Amino acid sequence: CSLIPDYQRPEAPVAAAYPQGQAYGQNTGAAAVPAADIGWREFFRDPQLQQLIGVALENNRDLRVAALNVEAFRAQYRIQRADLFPRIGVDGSGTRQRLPGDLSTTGSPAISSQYGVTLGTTAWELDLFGRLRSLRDQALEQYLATEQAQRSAQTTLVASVATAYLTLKADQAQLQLTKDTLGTYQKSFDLTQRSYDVGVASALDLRQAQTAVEGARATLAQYTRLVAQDQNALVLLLGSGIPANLPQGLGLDQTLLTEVPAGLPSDLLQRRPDILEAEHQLMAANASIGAARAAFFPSISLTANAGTMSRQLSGLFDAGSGSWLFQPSINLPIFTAGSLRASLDYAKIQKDINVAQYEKAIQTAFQEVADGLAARGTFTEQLQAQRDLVKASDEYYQLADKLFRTGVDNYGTLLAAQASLFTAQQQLITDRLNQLTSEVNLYKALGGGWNQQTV
Amino acid sequence: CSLIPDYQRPEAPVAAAYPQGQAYGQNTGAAAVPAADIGWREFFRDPQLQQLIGVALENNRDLRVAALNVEAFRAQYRIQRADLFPRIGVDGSGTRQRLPGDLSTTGSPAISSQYGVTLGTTAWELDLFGRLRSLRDQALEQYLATEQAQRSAQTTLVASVATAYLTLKADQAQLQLTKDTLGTYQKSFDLTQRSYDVGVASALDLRQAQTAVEGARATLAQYTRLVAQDQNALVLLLGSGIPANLPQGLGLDQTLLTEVPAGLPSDLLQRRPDILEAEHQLMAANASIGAARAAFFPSISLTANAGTMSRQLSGLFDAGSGSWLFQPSINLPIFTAGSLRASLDYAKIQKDINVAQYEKAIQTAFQEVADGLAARGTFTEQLQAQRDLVKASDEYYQLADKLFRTGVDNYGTLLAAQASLFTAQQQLITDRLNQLTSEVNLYKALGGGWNQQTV
Amino acid sequence: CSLIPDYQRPEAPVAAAYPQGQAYGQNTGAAAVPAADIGWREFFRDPQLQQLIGVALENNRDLRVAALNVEAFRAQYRIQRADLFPRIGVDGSGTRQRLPGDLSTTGSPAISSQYGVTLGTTAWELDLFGRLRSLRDQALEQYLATEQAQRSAQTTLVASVATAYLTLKADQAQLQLTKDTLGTYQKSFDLTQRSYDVGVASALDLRQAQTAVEGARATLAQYTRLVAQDQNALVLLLGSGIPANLPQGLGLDQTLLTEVPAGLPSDLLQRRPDILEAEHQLMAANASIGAARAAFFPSISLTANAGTMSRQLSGLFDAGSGSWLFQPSINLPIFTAGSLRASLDYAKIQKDINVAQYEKAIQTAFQEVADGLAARGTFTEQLQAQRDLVKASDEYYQLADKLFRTGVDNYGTLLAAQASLFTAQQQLITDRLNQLTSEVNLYKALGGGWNQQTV
Ligand SMILES: CCCCCCCCO[C@@H]1O[C@H](CO)[C@@H](O)[C@H](O)[C@H]1O
Ligand SMILES: CCCCCCCCO[C@@H]1O[C@H](CO)[C@@H](O)[C@H](O)[C@H]1O
Ligand SMILES: CCCCCCCCO[C@@H]1O[C@H](CO)[C@@H](O)[C@H](O)[C@H]1O
Ligand SMILES: CCCCCCCCO[C@@H]1O[C@H](CO)[C@@H](O)[C@H](O)[C@H]1O
Ligand SMILES: CCCCCCCCO[C@@H]1O[C@H](CO)[C@@H](O)[C@H](O)[C@H]1O
Ligand SMILES: CCCCCCCCO[C@@H]1O[C@H](CO)[C@@H](O)[C@H](O)[C@H]1O
Repeated sequence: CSLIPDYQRPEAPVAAAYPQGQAYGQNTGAAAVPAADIGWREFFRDPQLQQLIGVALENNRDLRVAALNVEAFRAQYRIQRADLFPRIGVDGSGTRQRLPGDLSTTGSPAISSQYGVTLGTTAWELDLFGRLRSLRDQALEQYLATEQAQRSAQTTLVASVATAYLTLKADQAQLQLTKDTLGTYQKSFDLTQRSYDVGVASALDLRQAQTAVEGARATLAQYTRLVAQDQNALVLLLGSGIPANLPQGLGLDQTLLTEVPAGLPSDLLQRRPDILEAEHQLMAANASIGAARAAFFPSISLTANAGTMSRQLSGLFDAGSGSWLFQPSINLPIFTAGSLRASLDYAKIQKDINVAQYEKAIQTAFQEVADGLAARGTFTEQLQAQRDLVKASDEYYQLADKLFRTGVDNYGTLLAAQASLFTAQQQLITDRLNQLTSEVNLYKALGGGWNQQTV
Repeated sequence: CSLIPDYQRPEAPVAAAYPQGQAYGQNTGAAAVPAADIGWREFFRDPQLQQLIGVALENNRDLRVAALNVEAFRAQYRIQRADLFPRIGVDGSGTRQRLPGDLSTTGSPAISSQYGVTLGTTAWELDLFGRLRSLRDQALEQYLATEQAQRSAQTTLVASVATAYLTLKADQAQLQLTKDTLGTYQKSFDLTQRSYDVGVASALDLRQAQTAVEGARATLAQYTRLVAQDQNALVLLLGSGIPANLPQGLGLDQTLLTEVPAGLPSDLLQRRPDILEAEHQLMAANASIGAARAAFFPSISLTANAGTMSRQLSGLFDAGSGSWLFQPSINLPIFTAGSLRASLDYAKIQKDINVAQYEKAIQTAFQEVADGLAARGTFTEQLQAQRDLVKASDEYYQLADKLFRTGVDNYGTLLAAQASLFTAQQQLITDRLNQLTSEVNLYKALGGGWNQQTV
Repeated sequence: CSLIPDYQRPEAPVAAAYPQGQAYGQNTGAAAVPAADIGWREFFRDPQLQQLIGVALENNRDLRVAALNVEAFRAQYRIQRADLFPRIGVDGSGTRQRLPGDLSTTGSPAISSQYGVTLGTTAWELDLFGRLRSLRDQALEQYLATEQAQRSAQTTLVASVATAYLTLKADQAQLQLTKDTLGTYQKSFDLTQRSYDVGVASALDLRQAQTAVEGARATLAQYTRLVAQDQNALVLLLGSGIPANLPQGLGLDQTLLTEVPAGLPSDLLQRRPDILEAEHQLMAANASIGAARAAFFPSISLTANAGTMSRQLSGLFDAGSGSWLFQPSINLPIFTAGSLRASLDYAKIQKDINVAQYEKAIQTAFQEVADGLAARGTFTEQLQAQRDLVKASDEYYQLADKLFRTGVDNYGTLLAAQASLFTAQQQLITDRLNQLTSEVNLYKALGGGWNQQTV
């Protein structure tokens, strides 16, 4: 039999729909092709990024450990499943003992002997009330949870590799922008030095140009270091070296991702890996509850063997030395100071803990997807405003430069316009990077890229 | 008996008083009503924040798991306490075996049988030297440590909910400030466009106003996203949806907290939950030391039953088939290659580890409270200086605007004054948020809000 | 015998040499004195920092726990090593039972008794196929891994203490710079107030000076708090109070560290502690594999004792009551539904997990050392550019001040120059701190300071 209680999946303690407001667009509703089914080969349009994600999937050591844990829990489940059948082996027993007079069968001190070679099982637990079967089902649910954990680990690895790639590309763009601005500042400083050496353009302008040049140089060194360290982080995430014949990657100013649907919050209960991991852990706790109650009921043991026995060692395997033993045992606990009841309470408490953790996983998934949706709703406006800011700063800088080539305006306003333009372009690169990272993390939260191609 | 060593609480490896310096006010000394006794209903003056903290206490899943762990460790302690009494059950045993001639009692191959149904205990460990009792005391101290951990978890949850609430309110204030500044910039840009279309006010001023407008727009989008995500984080911390009929909350510019006394560092040894958790873990290690030494002394086992026995199955429960078994056993370890000594060394080492962890908990509490006191000592001056900076920036902006409505000054100085005022107000909001968060974290470090009302 | 497989250290899945590029200098190659052998007494030139690192090594509680874990794992290994030898003890057994007629030797209900006091071993497992020896070797490798973990913990503690010291010193430098700039701003504001009260210098300049003063005041309060909290963090890392008679420390503008060689990436396989920890864990998993396969082969048990036995209690220790028991047992598993095979699969999977974790430790070490090398290659240029920026800002500020003491220029340009100089000096202090922290972390990654003096 089985004393495992019925499993009822708890209600999702989240809102029926994703949040709405000044930062959220209209709820799209139920999705035909959910986010978890959109393969990462189609979500990420950059072919070099796709090849890097493949190299990471095949070489990342953390994902390797996450995949091997599934094998380990499968082996543990197979052990627990084997625990049901009798362990049949060959038992070779010998006994030789001296007994005093009052204990020996002859009345005087005597040396008795007894030898046996038998085949059979010792203390086999007949699982009549489903204790070992409940433990086996618990192990099976823990294995399924480990499999879901491996899927979640793959989604996390894909998201992290994409984030590292985009961060390296953004820092390379920043480094190139700093190169260009430093070259412009150095050209301007050389012209101002030529002017200063012939009495024109006071030291003030020369010192101003020198400050600009040195600031650009420091930023150049900083961004060089950042690019090198981003490459290091990408190599670490890949688990292997960067291939030499990578395809041509797409720039930040291009469409890098396919817009992924949000779906309903109920899609997380069936599509997000860690939620299913928590659910399988809950079902494992349920099976453990079953195993714990199986302890109140009678336990049945069987010791059964057949073979040869003799008083002499020379009498072993002789005709007529055959023997067999059949020993059933039934035990029924009557008084366990509170012990079985406390164990059952512990099992119930563990199931409640898994319920709470499953509910919190649902809530965390909801929060992360809602943050991703807020990012999707606001980053378009923020990037458009930053585009317009960079454009207007460029127009202002061009007007100041045209009013400076004519004696109209001075050098300080021109340098201020240059600095504002540089900072605006930096912030534009940063906002692009943040938008892309937010979309990648939303893709990971909705279901990730467990599938390579769209199913 | 009991071989558990005496417990002596280690001296607090911290200073007798909290640090003093340019950032710390005068030490208040011993507090009449300590910080841990001040309820969170009285520490937090915002009624909406109080209702949110209540909803979080009743719905947060992490606190639910922390409370269920106390139940689980209570069940484990009850199991260990039950382990002391004999496990009395009904044993039904059967035996049927064929023996060869030289081993059977008849001289020829014979099939012997034996059946019994008895009531009693098997291998009951008479806890004469306090091994099981020491294990039970270890389980009890671990349960008390779990209870202290639940209290610490509640304090952490209260602090986190308050921090999320204050962060959401501060970002909403930032969003409103950005709305106002963007409206001002748009009005100014429209006036400058009207002027530019009639020959007055050169393109330079128009491009300047456009840059200001676009920057304000980007900041607006950013703060909208931040407010949405802060609401998401608050909802996650609550474990439930935000109620609709919440009371009227207080603004950041109002008195939100009651100033909490610092007390002496010795108050942490009796009022902070995680320190008591570490202390209970240490006492559990002490009881484990007792259980480990109980192994060198003689162990006593008892197998005692009474019931019916027979050679035939039909002879069971017949008159005259009564039987009883009394089997005492005493074992004394003589030679254990180093095994018992190494186990005792392991127990002593575990107690030393718990001592070190208790001392480090004390030190961490001291460091956190000292950081909170430095924040209390410096944030008043910083906020006053920021108030005066915002005031002087407003005066400068008004003077520039009055010198711009008259042809006196130009547009660039006015826009620079506006930008400085906006940044000063942003920094004022940020400093208010940081002061409030520091005070909340100091309240959590001193003892938290385990009590709802002041005891 | 021993069924443990051969151990082959996996190839390092990292590049043969450290990365090269615009941020990396030329690879130095194999180092005569590797980084791990350079003692921290010689790496850190600040004598006060050396004394603080010593106080931390002697008083930090985390390092104390890391050292006690080595003792605990040594005790566990000693237990596993003791498990090989027979446990010889004194067994005192008594038996008194009533048997019915059909089971007693007299044909009628009879009370039989039997007492014995013997010395010997019970169920001693003759480790013929190396199961207990494999478990002992696994425990030994886990102990060696714990020792390597203690070494890694010491390196981490040294790096953290150095980082805290340098951060406190940098924030103190920032606080002094803010003091000086605030004093200058207050002097200028007092002069501007004197001027304004006599009709000279319009309110605009007065409000400008007031804004500067208030900003400097707020920054002063902030840096005071930061210095106090850095001192708190240093005290926490030390595990004890700061000594009063510390030696004279060196300033940030001095040479604080000795340039440490990078060596080859192959040096990490023999010099970095956590990599050796992972390797010892892998060898422990190998020994566990050996123990798991030892289960397929015959197990041998021995129950052997000698002492006195009698039917009466008065017959104990009487002449002629001597007795001895020799009971060998041999078991050979024949049918284990998949159980032994699944356990062996689990052992192999655990060894593969340890292989993957060892490889990932190697990769992480490579990434951290490469980041340190990029920092070493770029921070010199960045600090030189920041030096030149501070110098040019000082020259520009002096020119503006000389053009302001003469009626030439106004107050706004002078204040802007002052603000730029202050920010440049702040960034210089920050860049110095970051360079020093990067070099300290590179020293920790290459091998740390496990040795006090250079070996
Ligand atoms: C011979 C049958 C004796 C059964 C005695 C059961 C003693 C009470 O044990 C009960 O067993 C249940 C399992 O079905 C548990 O779920 C209950 O919580 C527990 O109280
Ligand atoms: C020789 C002892 C005979 C059995 C008497 C043991 C009585 C133990 O009493 C036990 O106390 C616990 C709480 O204290 C309860 O939870 C248990 O239900 C109860 O059995
Ligand atoms: C019959 C009594 C025999 C007792 C032999 C004890 C062997 C030495 O064992 C001792 O036991 C102590 C427990 O009291 C431990 O605390 C000691 O550290 C341990 O060395
Ligand atoms: C058949 C074996 C008879 C017993 C002899 C076993 C001797 C084991 O010697 C053991 O070595 C350990 C360290 O090596 C010590 O810590 C133990 O105190 C010591 O008993
Ligand atoms: C009496 C000897 C019987 C040995 C039967 C071994 C059954 C197969 O067991 C084998 O044992 C090996 C250990 O050497 C393992 O490494 C193998 O993977 C396992 O398949
Ligand atoms: C009374 C039962 C007699 C023994 C028959 C038990 C048959 C169990 O079959 C087992 O199934 C497993 C997978 O399902 C396999 O891995 C095992 O190799 C196999 O032994």
